[PDB]
Amino acid sequence: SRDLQNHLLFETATEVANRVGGIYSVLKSKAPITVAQYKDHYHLIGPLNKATYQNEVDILDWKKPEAFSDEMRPVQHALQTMESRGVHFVYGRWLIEGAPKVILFDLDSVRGYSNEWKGDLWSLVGIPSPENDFETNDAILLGYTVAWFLGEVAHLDSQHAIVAHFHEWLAGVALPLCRKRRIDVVTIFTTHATLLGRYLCASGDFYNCLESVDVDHEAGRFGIYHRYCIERAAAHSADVFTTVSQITAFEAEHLLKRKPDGILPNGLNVIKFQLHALKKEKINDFVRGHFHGCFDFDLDNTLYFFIAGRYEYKNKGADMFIEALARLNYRLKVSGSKKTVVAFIVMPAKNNSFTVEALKGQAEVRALENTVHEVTTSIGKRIFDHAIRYPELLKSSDKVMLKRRILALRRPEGQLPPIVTHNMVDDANDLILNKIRQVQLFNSPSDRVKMIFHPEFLNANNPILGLDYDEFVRGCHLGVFPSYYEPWGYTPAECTVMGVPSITTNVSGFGSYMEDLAKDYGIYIVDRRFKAPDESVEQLVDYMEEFVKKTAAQAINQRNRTERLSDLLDWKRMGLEYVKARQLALRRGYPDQFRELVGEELNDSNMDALA
Amino acid sequence: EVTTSIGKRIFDHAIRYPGELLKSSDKVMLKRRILALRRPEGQLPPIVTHNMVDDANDLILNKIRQVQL
Amino acid sequence: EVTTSIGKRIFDHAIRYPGELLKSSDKVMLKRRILALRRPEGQLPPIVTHNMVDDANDLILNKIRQVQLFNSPSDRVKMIFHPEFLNANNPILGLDYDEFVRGCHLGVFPSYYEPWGYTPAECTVMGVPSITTNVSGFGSYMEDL
Ligand SMILES: OC[C@H]1O[C@H](O[C@H]2[C@H](O)[C@@H](O)[C@@H](O[C@H]3[C@H](O)[C@@H](O)[C@@H](O[C@H]4[C@H](O)[C@@H](O)[C@@H](O)O[C@@H]4CO)O[C@@H]3CO)O[C@@H]2CO)[C@H](O)[C@@H](O)[C@@H]1O
Ligand SMILES: OC[C@H]1O[C@H](O[C@H]2[C@H](O)[C@@H](O)[C@@H](O[C@H]3[C@H](O)[C@@H](O)[C@@H](O[C@H]4[C@H](O)[C@@H](O)[C@@H](O)O[C@@H]4CO)O[C@@H]3CO)O[C@@H]2CO)[C@H](O)[C@@H](O)[C@@H]1O
Repeated sequence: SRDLQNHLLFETATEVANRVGGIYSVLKSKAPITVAQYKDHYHLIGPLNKATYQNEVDILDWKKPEAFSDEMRPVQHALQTMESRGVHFVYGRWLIEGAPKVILFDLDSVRGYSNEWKGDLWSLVGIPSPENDFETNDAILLGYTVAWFLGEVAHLDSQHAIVAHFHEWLAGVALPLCRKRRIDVVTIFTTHATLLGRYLCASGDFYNCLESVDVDHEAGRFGIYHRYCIERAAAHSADVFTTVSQITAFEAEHLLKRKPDGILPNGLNVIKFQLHALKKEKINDFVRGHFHGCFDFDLDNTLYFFIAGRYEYKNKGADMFIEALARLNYRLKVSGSKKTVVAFIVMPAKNNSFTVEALKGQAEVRALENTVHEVTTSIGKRIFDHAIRYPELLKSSDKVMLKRRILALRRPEGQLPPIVTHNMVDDANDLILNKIRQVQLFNSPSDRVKMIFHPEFLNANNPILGLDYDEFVRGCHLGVFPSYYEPWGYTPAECTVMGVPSITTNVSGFGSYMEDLAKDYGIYIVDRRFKAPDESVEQLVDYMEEFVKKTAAQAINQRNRTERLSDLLDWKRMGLEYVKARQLALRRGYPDQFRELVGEELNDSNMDALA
Repeated sequence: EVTTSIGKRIFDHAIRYPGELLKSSDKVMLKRRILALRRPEGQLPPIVTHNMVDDANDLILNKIRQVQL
Repeated sequence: EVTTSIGKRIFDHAIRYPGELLKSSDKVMLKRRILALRRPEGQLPPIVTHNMVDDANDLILNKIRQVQLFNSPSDRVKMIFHPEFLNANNPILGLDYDEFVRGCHLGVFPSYYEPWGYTPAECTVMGVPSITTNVSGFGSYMEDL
């Protein structure tokens, strides 16, 4: 009979101290708020990565009597048992804000027990396991080791109730074992996507006919069956099953055959972020160097649109984006509009650094600034010296350098401002370039929406666009993330957090979530679940157009409105959902003792049901 | 202020490609600041910067008075 | 960041009147930034900064390979090859040529054929000690003063 009020927390994931996924970010940014609650009762467990762990972990000596409070002693004895038997790990602090404690199992040290295990898995959960699949071998090694570790703790610790949270299938194998071996931990499984989900949306339809596919057959079709099984197995053996977003919980329910008990939306460390004019000026400098020799539009009357993130052409809706811009370009010409949209695509691709062309633009426009500056301070000296001595200001010397620097801006006749800043390592086959070719946005003066593809991360130290992403983002006016497959979507959310209006969609997790909290707040939500592809694109252009019109006041209102939506996404608020999930795990594990702590039988069908 | 105004104008021109650069607005305020430097006729730049609490007796002033610098 | 945090704390204390000044928060991020500087064991600081489009054949690299100046700690002169013009706007050496030259201590221009050698000459005009030769034009010229 253990203590529910004073329990342990073990969070397991392949990403604990190695950025191999976006979960690394979730766990790292959730640390401070859970370490605040659990202090040293909380551990992250994960596979030791021998290449990186040394840069991220404050390696600790776990044997010193001091390394553990007396009550937390059981974990320490637990770990020794484990090393006795030949399992090698690293105990330490993960050097991130919050400095949570970490247990990093060495998958080589246990690789022997491999076969005994691929087998013991099949004979308690009929999960297959070919030997050519390293990720699943690694996922099985990890699974057995952690269940082991948790077994021990469950054994030696008898004061604390023990909850153990697993993220994503690669850390799922422990989950069946725990249920099978009646181990006295309460489990939770969070999936941040599904395998079928991803693989199905990797060609070019889903959200409609997803509720009618033969999962067993489709998994087979991708050579994914065993992985699929691990993912399902984990989803059913958990005491609480969850996903990051409403939309994913829909795909989960029908693809893994269990309706999630709840949603665990990803929050951020809002302080970590919290200017527009100041940063918009750096983007102005870039635009001038890029359209040098044919700068025919008013920056005071131009708007910066952007899309960013992993280069996933279809899934991130890079296609919808470019298309909609072509259609926004027509609408803008026909409407005879006075405004200009410069639209950046910041998505990294195989490249050979900056194009000689783009580098020149910036350098010549920099020499102009330099020369103008030198010339104006001269006038300064001369006007002043005149006024003080009391009783054409340009000498010819200055005229000459001025003239030279303006001549250098002239660009080859008929040559247009490039649609790309880098040397593409595949100009022929690149999905983005080809799409912007198909629609002929080539940056001619008639064209009211201009196009800039920047196939590389933004660093402030670049010759071209001297911004850090966080700087660039604030400098902009609207972020546009028309995603088709996107379980959460950090880039939209973080865009919002920095107080920049943004378009998402309702098949995005962050979209779906936002949809329950309209457009006045800086969040537009295109419908991809219900409207047809074309109606969708058109809705996008409607949103874009509407935004182009916004007057000074209409925009500066919206901006202030989104900047206040900010505090809704901090873990301080979102983290209460983890609490709902963990508690539900207790209520289901110790139904009787829970009634004693609460004062009745609260409902246990979902997390919202409880609270 | 006036010169940086000029700067903006020279740069904007240049960056756009394809004689009084001082507008009237700027000539007015220049002319005003120049006139406010005029000193009352026959007034010379003082030999001292402070109010002397004993102007007449002071050794230093009186000596430079005596040499009429 | 960490030091200005310290400043604020020392000042606030003082102004209020009437030992670890680094909180844990600040020790974590310091410790992380120090570890990210660790280099893969036995890795030495490269002799070249760029990707060579012909690494094997290059005369310069091959010569410094032949003299085995590989930047190991024992070595008392280090070797840095920068096969590109210097530009103030670079991620690596953020200097215009003229800046970089001024910041150095001694220019070395051991020319064999060189009817003038503007490079040494302009090195000297920026006030920097320099080694030329007597088969350099600028050298020869200097030798007569
Ligand atoms: O469930 C009832 C039992 O619960 C308590 O037992 C403890 C054991 O005393 C511990 O020894 C340990 O069991 C571990 C085991 O040590 C570990 O090696 C691993 O064993 C797996 C094996 O790796 C796998 O290949 C296969 O053969 O299955 C084995 C387990 O059957 O994992 C075990 C489970 O964690 O921890 C448990 C935790 O419950 C209680 O003390 C017992 O009396 C009781 O019967
Ligand atoms: O306006 C004059 C010209 O108009 C037409 O040229 C168009 C091309 O047809 C368009 O395809 C496009 O060209 C792009 C090109 O598509 C794009 O890949 C990129 O080229 C980069 C290259 O990726 C990079 O690796 C490196 O080599 O630098 C190149 C740029 O210097 O950007 C091009 C320019 O936007 O747009 C041009 C016009 O600008 C017509 O075909 C031409 O004959 C005519 O001169």
